[PDB]
Amino acid sequence: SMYDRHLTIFSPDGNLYQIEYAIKAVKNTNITSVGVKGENCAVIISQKKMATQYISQDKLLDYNNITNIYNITDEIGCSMVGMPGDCLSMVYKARSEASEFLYSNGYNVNAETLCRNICDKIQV
Amino acid sequence: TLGPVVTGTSVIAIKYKHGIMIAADRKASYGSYAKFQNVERIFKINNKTVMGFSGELADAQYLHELLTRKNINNLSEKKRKEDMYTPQHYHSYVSRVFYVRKNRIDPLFNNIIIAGINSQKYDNNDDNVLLYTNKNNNNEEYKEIHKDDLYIGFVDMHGTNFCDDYITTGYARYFALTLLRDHYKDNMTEEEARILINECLRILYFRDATSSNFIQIVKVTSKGVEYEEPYILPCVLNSADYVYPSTLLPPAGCMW
Repeated sequence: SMYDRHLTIFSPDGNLYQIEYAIKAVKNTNITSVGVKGENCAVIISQKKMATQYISQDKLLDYNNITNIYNITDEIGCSMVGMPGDCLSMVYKARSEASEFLYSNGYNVNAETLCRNICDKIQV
Repeated sequence: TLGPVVTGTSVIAIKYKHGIMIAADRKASYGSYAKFQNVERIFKINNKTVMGFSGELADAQYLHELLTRKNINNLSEKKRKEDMYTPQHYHSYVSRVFYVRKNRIDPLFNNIIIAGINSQKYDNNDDNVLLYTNKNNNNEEYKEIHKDDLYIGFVDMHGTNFCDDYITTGYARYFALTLLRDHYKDNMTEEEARILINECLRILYFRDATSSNFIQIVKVTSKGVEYEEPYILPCVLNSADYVYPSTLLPPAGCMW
């Protein structure tokens, strides 16, 4: 139909163009994060840069507050790139998922399972 | 009495090669409050008979009075050592008192142990009885007493009564009795009997809230009834897991 690129429904070729446009929206922020694994450690590096959005960067902006790295728990952190409202929302979703896991099971969720549970949320 | 108020916990009595060894901690509790910590709970009836009790202290003192005067009258009529009442006689008397009080719904709130030597052939103590002097406190040796000549009886609130080679009351009926049914044997020496009784009392100290580790041991042998010097039982925990700090365990989950 005329709205196959408006909703999350298949187009004639089988694509869900809304997913592609959300990914492009992530790409439009112009923020770069890099994660690297060691033998006994792991690192994330991101730009302390405001995502390119409607508003611009003022010289009265507190640049120390600008960040894209968050703690999910004491032992799990992340970089969230994309729309800042959505990134904060995903941070809170991940924090609540980790806390629920801990209470239900009596031990901290590891990063893999937290990522998979988040992605199960996104699939909805 | 309508129910227990001040109570002693548990008594253990066993036959060994020289007579009876009976033990009880010297504790009487006011509920969960350990008000009295130096209470005598094993009483001498005569030179061959002792009484131990668990349960209410006032009822136990009443029964002790009854038996004290019964032994006095026994001595008043005695003409020869054979006339003295045996432990079996006192056990029958106590079982009867309890039965009569049950029928009135007026029981003494006690479990009782009556133990002693059921023979007069092993010594001549009852030839000249001293009620108010003790000569054991001379350099003679104990005579081995055949188990059949020893008596350990039990009476509970409903009048249930029986005899055995070892009798327990209170929590000893679970903790001590298990080890006794597994490990007691005939003709034990004083050392082995004491070791077994001490193991039972240690378990009781670790598992019975009303118990203490200040133990009174009493012996009934050819030398008569002897009160040993009360002693503190050394009880150490049997695992380092108990002493491990909680902070060294994982902080998450139900770790306690």
